[PDB]
Amino acid sequence: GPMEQLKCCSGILKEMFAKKHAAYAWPFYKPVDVEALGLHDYCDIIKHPMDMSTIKSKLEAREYRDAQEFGADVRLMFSNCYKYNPPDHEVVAMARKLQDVFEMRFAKM
Ligand SMILES: O=c1cc(N2CCOCC2)oc2c(-c3ccc4c(c3)OCCO4)csc12
Repeated sequence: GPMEQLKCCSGILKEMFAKKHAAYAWPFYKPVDVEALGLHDYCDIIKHPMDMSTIKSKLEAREYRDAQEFGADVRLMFSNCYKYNPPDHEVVAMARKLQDVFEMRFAKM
């Protein structure tokens, strides 16, 4: 059922926030801050920013109908990072490490 799916989405998001993953998860906790980080082209390139705290807020107000809408936002958060940055940049490697954790749990839901 859609309800149990979304309980499971909250548990996957919860694990993404856990200390175990903080070494590569920490950039994706909060919305990207273009002023504090000096990314003047960011809102030009990324038309739909996404982050873990926003996904948690959307979850906690059921904006997600099912697991697939949740997953689309998670992948959008990773896509933005892949789209915006050189593929060799540190933050891309970190997003990849976190996505491998997400996709494993998402597949086994
Ligand atoms: O796509 C991205 C591109 C980049 N950058 C910045 C540095 O390297 C060059 C370009 O930054 C981010 C971040 C991030 C980075 C640092 C933080 C942060 C968040 O939040 C808490 C304070 O420190 C998250 S996605 C992302």
